[PDB]
Amino acid sequence: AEEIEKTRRRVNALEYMTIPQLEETIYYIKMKLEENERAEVTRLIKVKNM
Amino acid sequence: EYRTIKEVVGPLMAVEKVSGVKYEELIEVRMQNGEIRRGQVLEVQEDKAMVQIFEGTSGINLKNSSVRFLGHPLQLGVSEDMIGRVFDGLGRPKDNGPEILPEKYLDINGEVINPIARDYPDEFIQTGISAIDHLNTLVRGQKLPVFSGSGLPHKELAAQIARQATVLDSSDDFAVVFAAIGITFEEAEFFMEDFRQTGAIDRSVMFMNLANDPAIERIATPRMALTAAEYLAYEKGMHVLVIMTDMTNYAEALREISAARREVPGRRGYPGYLYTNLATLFERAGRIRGLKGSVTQIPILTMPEDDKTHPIPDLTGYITEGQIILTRELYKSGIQPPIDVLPSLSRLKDKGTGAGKTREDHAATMNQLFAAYAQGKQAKELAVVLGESALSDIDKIYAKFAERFENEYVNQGFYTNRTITETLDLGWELLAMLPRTELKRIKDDLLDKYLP
Amino acid sequence: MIKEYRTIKEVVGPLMAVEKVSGVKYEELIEVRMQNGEIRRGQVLEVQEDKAMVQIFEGTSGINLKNSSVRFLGHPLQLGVSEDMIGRVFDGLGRPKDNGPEILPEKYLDINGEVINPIARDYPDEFIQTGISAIDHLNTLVRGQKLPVFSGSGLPHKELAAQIARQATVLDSSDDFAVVFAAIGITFEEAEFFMEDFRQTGAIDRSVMFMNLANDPAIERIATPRMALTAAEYLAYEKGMHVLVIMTDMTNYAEALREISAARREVPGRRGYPGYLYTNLATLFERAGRIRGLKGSVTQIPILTMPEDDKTHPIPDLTGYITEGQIILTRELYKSGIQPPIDVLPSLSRLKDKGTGAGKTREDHAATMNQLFAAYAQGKQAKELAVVLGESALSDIDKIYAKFAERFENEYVNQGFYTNRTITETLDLGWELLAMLPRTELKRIKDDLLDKY
Amino acid sequence: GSSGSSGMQIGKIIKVSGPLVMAENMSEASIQDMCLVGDLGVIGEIIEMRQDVASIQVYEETSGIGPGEPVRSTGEALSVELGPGIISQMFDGIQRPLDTFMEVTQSNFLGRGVQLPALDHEKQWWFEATIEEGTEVSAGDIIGYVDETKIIQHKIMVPNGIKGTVQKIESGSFTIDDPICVIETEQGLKELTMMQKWPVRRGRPIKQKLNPDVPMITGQRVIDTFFPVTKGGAAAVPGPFGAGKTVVQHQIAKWSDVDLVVYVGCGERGNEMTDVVNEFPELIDPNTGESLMERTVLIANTSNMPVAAREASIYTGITIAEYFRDMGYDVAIMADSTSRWAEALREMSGRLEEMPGDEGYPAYLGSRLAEYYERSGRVIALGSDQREGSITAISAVSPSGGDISEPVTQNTLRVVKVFWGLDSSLAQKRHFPSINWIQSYSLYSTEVGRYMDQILQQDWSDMVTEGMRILQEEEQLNEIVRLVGIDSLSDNDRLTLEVAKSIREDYLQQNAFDDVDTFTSREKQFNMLKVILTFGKEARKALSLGAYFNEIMEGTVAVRERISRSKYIPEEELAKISSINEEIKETIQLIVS
Ligand SMILES: Nc1ncnc2c1ncn2[C@@H]1O[C@H](COP(=O)(O)OP(=O)(O)O)[C@@H](O)[C@H]1O
Ligand code: ALF
Ligand SMILES: [Mg+2]
Repeated sequence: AEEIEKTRRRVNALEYMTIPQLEETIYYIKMKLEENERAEVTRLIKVKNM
Repeated sequence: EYRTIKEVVGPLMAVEKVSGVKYEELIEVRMQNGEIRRGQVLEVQEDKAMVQIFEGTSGINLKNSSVRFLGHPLQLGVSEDMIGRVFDGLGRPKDNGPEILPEKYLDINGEVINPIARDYPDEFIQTGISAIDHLNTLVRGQKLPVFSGSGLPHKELAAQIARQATVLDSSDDFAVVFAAIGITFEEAEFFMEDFRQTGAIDRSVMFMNLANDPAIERIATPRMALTAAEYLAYEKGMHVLVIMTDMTNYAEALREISAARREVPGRRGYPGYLYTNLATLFERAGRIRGLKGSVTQIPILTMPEDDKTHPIPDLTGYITEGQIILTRELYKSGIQPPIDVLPSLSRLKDKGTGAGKTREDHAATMNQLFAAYAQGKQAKELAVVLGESALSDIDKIYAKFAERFENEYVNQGFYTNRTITETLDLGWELLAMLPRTELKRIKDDLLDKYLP
Repeated sequence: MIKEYRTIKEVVGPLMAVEKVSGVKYEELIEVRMQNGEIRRGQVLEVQEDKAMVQIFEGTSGINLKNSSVRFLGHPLQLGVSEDMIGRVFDGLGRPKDNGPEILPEKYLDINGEVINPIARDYPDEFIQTGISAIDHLNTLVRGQKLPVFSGSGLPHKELAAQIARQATVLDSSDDFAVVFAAIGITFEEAEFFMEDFRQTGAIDRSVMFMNLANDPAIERIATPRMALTAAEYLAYEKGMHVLVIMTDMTNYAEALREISAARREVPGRRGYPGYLYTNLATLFERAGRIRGLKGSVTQIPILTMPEDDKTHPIPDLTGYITEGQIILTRELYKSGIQPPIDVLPSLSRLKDKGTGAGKTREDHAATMNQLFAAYAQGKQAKELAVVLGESALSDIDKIYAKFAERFENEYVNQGFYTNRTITETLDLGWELLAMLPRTELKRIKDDLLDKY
Repeated sequence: GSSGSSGMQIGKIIKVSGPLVMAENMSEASIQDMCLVGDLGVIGEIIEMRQDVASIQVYEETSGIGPGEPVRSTGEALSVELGPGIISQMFDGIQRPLDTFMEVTQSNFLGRGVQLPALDHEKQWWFEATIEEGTEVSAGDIIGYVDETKIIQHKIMVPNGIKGTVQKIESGSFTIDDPICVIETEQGLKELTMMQKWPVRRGRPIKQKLNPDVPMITGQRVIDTFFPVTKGGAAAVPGPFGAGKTVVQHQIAKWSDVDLVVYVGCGERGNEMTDVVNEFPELIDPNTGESLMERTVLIANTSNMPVAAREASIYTGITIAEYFRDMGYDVAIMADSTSRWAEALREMSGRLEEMPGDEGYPAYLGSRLAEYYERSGRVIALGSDQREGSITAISAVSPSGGDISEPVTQNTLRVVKVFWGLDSSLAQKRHFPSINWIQSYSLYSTEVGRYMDQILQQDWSDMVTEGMRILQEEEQLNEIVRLVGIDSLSDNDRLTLEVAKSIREDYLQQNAFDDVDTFTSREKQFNMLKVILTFGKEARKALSLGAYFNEIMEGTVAVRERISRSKYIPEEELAKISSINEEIKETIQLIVS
């Protein structure tokens, strides 16, 4: 029962903390990179007009 | 007819040496082969005027071409004969019926409702769906959207509402303006076949815009429907319902034209003025003081990545009062329609509930059903994480109630029109499972009167 | 003669273009006489042919073009320096705001300053007792040092700055610190609180201050910090004083330069900020240190609020590449009532090795210091494991450490904004936090220092 | 001149694009000057000037305007009319009267090019002077008052720029146009009226600002207890869609101890504005009998309305909020919502072809917001009277996806000291107001704690801190319950989660539409928090004596209900709450034995 409980909380943390923290992390990472390159090419069009 | 074409760059076009060209003026270009393409003045400066042709600028000879300025923005010919007809994105006849004789010509942009002349939503409009009519009541003049996803049966629910919507204790004063925005041909004939067989075409005004139609015709399609909707509601006094889908395809067509004109992209590539542009469409709904009829809008949009923080569903939630969520867990279970009432909300349902707008028990039953589901789902979750032995005897009852709630109350069928009476009666029958001591949100009065 | 033209070309936002001019120098202070009598100062940003583009500090609000004039002064923006500046309140441009007599300037120095010769420089190894164990022991502050305090929106960054200037002194000496403060676009409530603390301390008269609040025009915030560092080095190397510099908010300063950077249609860099931000912040931070042969010294304690609490933001990032270390305030430590909420793991001081040791503070400071961080890092690493995998799952050796980091935050770091603990009381406290772990786990303290303490 | 006659400078349009219009022959105009544009005569504002050409920021829709149409300037900046007849009326972004709008245009919709004064220039107000002839006056001194409402006295002041002695003054019935007093200034004699103009982009002058240390009674328990806003403070309410940003403002616009509320409908829903002019005329104060509409001026510029008018609506409201602040009144300004003003600046920035900063918003967004919130605060108003006026800023922020890392939320947090961070998960669980007690903060809680402790003559700050200590321990406990289990919690810790549960659904939750909970007096909050705290105080006394966890819970079932209904105890029966404290001890004593 003690080893069952160690594994149980091991499993629980992964589903409720580690994996969700990553899933939300990946969302924010990919979000930033796209708008950054989206806004980066935007000024390059403005600089091309100079 | 001016023939001074100066430049033709992509979808844009410049016309020099003009006099009196106004902003947002609809133009008419006559090419070297006699073919006619319509455009729109995006900007006018000095004797120059930059326009964008709807169909594009492919195969245009700037030398021998001529442009005619109509002197008016994009308009719509409105009349009483639009009921039962089908128009395209630009309001042109598609059913090949008789020629329409317009009574007046209105700007597709229209005019803003004066906030002092605006009337608050009143009474209620039957949606024939238990999850709407009771838990998330639709009110005359309310902006209540339906959030869906690619694969979810939001087309069936849209057709279900468009043939089951009506006004109680009122006769022959209700119409449905169905506007399709950038859909496939097979999805278009879905509604075409359903509207005619169910007879709902006889009381509906339909505007169809396909996916292969010009992207400017996609962003001008909902404006055509609302202009005809405001004509039937404010000048003819009809309770007009406006169903629109898809709004995502409108957002894509709006970002396509924005990239075509090289505007500064906002969040997720979409135009920064997306909230403003969406608001010019959703704020058309509402009631007017001393004016019979009402304009009610039911937006239907698919959430990309099933994400609610996306600019399309998020910014829509900032305009519309509430939303109707369609989840995947309920759709896989066979619930028709798969409406999750936990994330859904109707902010004007108070002006729809109560006696004479609904059954006196409406407000009391609604709130007790909600709390019983929320606790029931919560108990159903406890049975998977911690097993069935960690829940008390009262917990298994709420978990059993949530099963019947999703399978009998919500799951009614896309072709099953309930009434407000049958909906409330079905809800009262479900409350008898829970003890009278657990119905802590309904007063002893309505309990002794309706509980079986 | 009086160089003044009346042929304005265009006015766009804070910028302005004058044509048909001659003899206009770069970085030249100007004045704008409008059609109503108002005067607004400005500086020249570009001079080509017979044209001159200038930036108006107070902004161009209600300016008629045909009936206005531009008075070129022929010199860069200067500050009237004098010893009568002590205990005075000047605005963000330099005009006195305390309703007192006008200063009789002993000199007029360019606000841009001058570069100190590195051979003429003197390496700052002096020790400053700040009364804070997280600074005096972990990230030691020295006289003439470039040590900023990184904070965020709402964090008690204003409480920590008053605590340091209240308790700062040097060992085996009685010298006082000539504090120089500069408000950059902050709210009135922050500035008033700072004023009331300075009054309470009794050092208000010693301090010289420049004030730019939030309701003030943002364009002039570009010159306000250059006002202070010109007056700071004036009192240090020329008057023979030990000058301390504390500025906030530096975040609003960078925002001011981006406004002009955006108005000038320049080539942007990271997040729209100008590409020369590392250089522009360097013109301000490198105005610090000691000069051989002069009894003066310039110590800088900048303060900035990290946008979105992100250290990788261009403002706190480039600051770290210029300044010698940093002091970071986290919202997590302030969340727990830790006063001051100093996170000493990401913080660092780079001038301290020469400022500690026998004769300066304590013989064993370096060995304790090194031993502290390593054990705190692992104790914090173990606590972050206890809250996830459980208390019992943690190793017993690590579990002793889990309590090591708990007491090292509530007792060691948490001391209050009015506690002046001595350096002897700070280092003795540190050993008491190391006596928990067995002697075998203290591997970065030698046997000689382990035995004597 | 031209053709044998001359007149004022007439422009001609050279460029029309969206809200931005450029016209030539305007050299006599200035920056920030209003001007009628086109044959229609729509309102605009000059923002940029190149030679004779001016760049106009038009506040109306420009569809159907082209080059060649003339442009006429007014010579004055973007100003508002300040005098009798301003209260109990709602205005657009440019402060036009919407009720008068419909009457003139005779249409339920909004036309264009409609010229209408702000106030009613032909209404007869009986003026009542209060100063003697020959008294030297300056800007701020009072020369008379006009009872605008039943309890609001519109004290006529000396306009800014006039300084002299009163030559002749007399009371009587007059309009806002005819002179009521004559001042003998150094530049000659001047005729003053009850109406004065003031530009909205420049804040009204004061003597000096004061520290806001007077906590405001909002009636909301999650606010006045843990996250209090001071009279004159600045509070931002950033939250996702439908999280409760407006509802919080409607409660504050109706249960605040302020003399005047200024509600700015900046880019919000049109139904959200009609709901105001209908419910507020019915919210009668049971003491004075005056409706809430009598105590409030609201400005409305909805989302579908002109985009540039969103900025005008913000500066219009805070200027009116400053006009009544100078009378020594405590004014509250409501901005719903500031995120739509920021879109108008980003929209305008994209039209001006300016370099975008963070997420497209212009680089000067930090200053424009800082320029606004600093115009608030508890001030010493102008004049010899040295009177204390205040402006309390309650602005709502609407971030995309509820992400507060967006620009306008961060710039707001820098210049304000109160952050009411709304949470979407709380709004879903019917937890209202949806204020996140973990993320929200108030920098005034320490000063409010000192003030609050004194009036109560009780350690109230130590009760709020202890109640906060239980809620922060609940967050740390919930992470272990989801990891290990609630059954794995000790008797003392499981008690903490139950006491924290009482803090949540009995004290923090407040229904907006229920009469018993919608308002909670300051004395009622103390009795409620004391009873909840006395529960855990004697419960830990029992656990340390040998009692079990479930033994205390099952033996206190009857008492635990009385606390959950304590929110519905009327103010005239507050003895019921405090009696539960003594009642708990009696129930606990028998359980121990
Ligand atoms: N304090 C409250 N009490 C009761 N209900 C609330 C409260 N705050 C919000 N709500 C519910 O949330 C809905 C949306 O609130 P609102 O303030 O309009 O959201 P937003 O954040 O979009 O302004 C309302 O219709 C109301 O039913
Ligand atoms: F309803 Al909202 F912000 F989403 F006002
Ligand atoms: Mg709202």
